[PDB]
Amino acid sequence: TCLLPVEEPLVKKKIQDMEEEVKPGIEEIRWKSTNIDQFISKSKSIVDQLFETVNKMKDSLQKIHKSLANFNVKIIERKNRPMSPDDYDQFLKAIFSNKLTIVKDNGNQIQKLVKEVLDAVKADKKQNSWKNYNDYVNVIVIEGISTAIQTALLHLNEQINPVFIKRNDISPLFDIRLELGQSGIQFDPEIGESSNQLTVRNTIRNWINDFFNIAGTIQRLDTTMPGDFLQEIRSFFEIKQCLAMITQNLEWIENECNQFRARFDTYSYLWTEDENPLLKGCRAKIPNLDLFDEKITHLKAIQQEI
Amino acid sequence: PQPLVWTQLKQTGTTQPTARSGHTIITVGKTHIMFGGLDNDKNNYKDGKIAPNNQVFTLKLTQNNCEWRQIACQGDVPLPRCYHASCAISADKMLVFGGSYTSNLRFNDTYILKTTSYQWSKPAPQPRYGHSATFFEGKVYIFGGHGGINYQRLAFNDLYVLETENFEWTRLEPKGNPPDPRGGHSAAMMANKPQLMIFGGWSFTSQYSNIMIYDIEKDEWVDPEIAHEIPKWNLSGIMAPSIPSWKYFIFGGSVGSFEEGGNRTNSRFVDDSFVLDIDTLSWSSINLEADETSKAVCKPRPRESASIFYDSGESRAIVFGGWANNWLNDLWALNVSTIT
Repeated sequence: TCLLPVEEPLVKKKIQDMEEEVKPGIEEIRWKSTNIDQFISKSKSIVDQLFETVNKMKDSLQKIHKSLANFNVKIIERKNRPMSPDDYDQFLKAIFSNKLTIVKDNGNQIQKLVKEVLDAVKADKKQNSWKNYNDYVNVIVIEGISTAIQTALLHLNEQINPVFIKRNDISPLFDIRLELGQSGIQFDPEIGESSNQLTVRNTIRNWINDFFNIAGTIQRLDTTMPGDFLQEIRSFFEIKQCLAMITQNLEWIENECNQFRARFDTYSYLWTEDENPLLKGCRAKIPNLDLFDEKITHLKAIQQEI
Repeated sequence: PQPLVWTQLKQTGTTQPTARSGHTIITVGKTHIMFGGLDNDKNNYKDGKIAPNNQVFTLKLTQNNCEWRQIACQGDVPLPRCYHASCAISADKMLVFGGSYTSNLRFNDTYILKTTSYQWSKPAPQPRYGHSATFFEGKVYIFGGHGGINYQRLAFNDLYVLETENFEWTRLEPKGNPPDPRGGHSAAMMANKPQLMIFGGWSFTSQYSNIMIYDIEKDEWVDPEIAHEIPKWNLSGIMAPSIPSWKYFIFGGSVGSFEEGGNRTNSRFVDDSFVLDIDTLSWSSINLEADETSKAVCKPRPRESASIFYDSGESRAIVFGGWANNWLNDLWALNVSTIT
C-alpha cells in the first residue's frame, strides 16, 4: 500500500522484482535448532533496499507538493495589502519583483526536484516513467499558480462596495485630480486613463497583465522551451474568473465617475463663451447699466457658488 | 476605414446565454442553435459545474429583436457541462466531440443530437480540447488542439477523420511536414477547392497566424502565404466564412507578439475586423471611419462565438457573449455590405 498512492507502474514493476524467496533447502533449516538466519537476512536486505526507495519516493512527493504552497503563501501575503498609488506603486513593482524572485528560487528548486526524481524513479528507461510522473507534477503546478493569482485578483476584488461591513476607501488610495482644461471637464487621471491602456499612460489593467506575467513564468518540464502561461489562461476562465468581477467593478466605478462628471457639467455655467458677444447682445438690447450690474451680481453669486 | 455596419441587438426572455463564451453558434438552414460555453453561478461547486450548462438555446430574431428560449433534450446527455467542444451537423443530426470539463479535464466522447427528435445519442481519437473541427459531409475532420487526460498531453499537429457511415476514426498521414502542434486555431474550408484551411493557432506560449491547406483528394498539405494588412499574431479570433467570394472574416481575438524569450503575456485584445479574400490571399481591414463613431463598435474580445446570419434582410456576421476581457452577454451584428 505504498506504490499505489503514487500510482506508478514503474514501482509496480519494482514490486514484481521484489519477493521473499526461501529455497526448498530452507524448509529443512529450522529443524536444526542451530544458527539458521540466512533467508531472513536475504529477504530483509531486499526489504531494506525497497524501504530506502520508499523514503526517497515519499521525500520527493512531499517536497514537490510543498514547494507549491510557497508560491501561494508568498503571493497572498504580497497582494493582501498593496496600497500602491503610482509611486508606492513604483515601489510595489520591486516588491512584486521579490515575488518573482521567490518564483525563480523555486525554479532553482525545479532543477533540484527533477534531479531528486531522477534518483526517485531509479529507472533505466527513465523517460517512460518520466511521462507518468511529470504529467501529474505539471498539472499540480498549474493548480498552484492558479490558486495564487486567485488570491491576488480576489484581494483587489475586495475593494468595490464601501457598504458591506464598512466603507472601502479606508487607506490612501490612488489620487485623481479634476481640472477645467480648454473650457471643459478634464480628469488628468481620466476614467479611461486609469482604465484602458492608451498612449499617454497605463494603469490598473496593465498592472494586472504584468502581475500575470510575473506569476506565470516558471520553467516547465518536457524540454522546458515553453512556459506555463496558458494553463493559467485556461483555468482562471474555466472556473475562477476573478478578472470578471474586475472588469465589471471597474466599469461600475467608471459609470459612477461619468455620472459625477455630468454632475460637474451641471453647474449651470454657460459654454465659457467670450465676454464680447454676450456684451454685444446686451448692447443691442440697450438696457441701463443696472441690468449689467445685476448680471455681474449673478456672476459674483456664481463665484460664491464655486 | 472601409464599410461596415455594427449593430448591438436586443434580447428577450429570461433564458439568455449571458456571461458566456467558448460556446458554439451552429447554423444549417434556419437551425441557429446555441450549446456549451461557460458561465458562473457562485452558489456552489455543483453550480460552477453546471455553469457551461448543456442547455441548448434557440433564438427567434425579429428586426434585431431576439427572443430566446431553451430547447428540450432527451437521450444520452452527459451529466457535466462542457466548453471548448467541437461540433458538426449532418442535415438533421448535430455531431459533438471533444471539449473538456473545468473541474477534472474530463473530455467528451462523440455525441449527437437529432434535432428533429430533439434527442441525444452517444455514437461512441486523442481525448482533447481546444481543437478545431469541420466536416466534409461524409467525413468529420479534427486537427490540432490540447490533450491532457491522464497523461497531460501537449498541443497537437495530428488530425483525424471520422466516417459517419462507417462510424470509425482514421488517421490522415501528414505528407507536408510544416504543420506544428497547435490549438485554439481557426480551421475552415475553402470553396474554390475542396480543402481545409489552418490559420495559425496556439503553441507553447506562442500564438500563430500562418496558413496551411489540406487537399483531401491528394491527402496532403500546401502552404500559402499572406500579405496586405494581415492580423499578425492572433488567436481566439471571431470567424465567418463567405462562400460566394471565398472571403474569411476575422474579428478581434487574442493578439500580441513577443519573442519566446520574453514572458510576452501581453495578449491585449483588438476590436478590428479583417477579411482574407482567398482567391487573392489578400487580407483587408474592414475597419470604418465613415460611420457615426468608433465607440459604437464592440470592444476587443476573444473566445466569442460567431456565425453568418440574415438580420433585417442581409447576410452579416454575428458576435455573441465572449471575452471582452471577461464576461459578455452582448449580441453584435456586423452587416456585411454590398461586398459579398
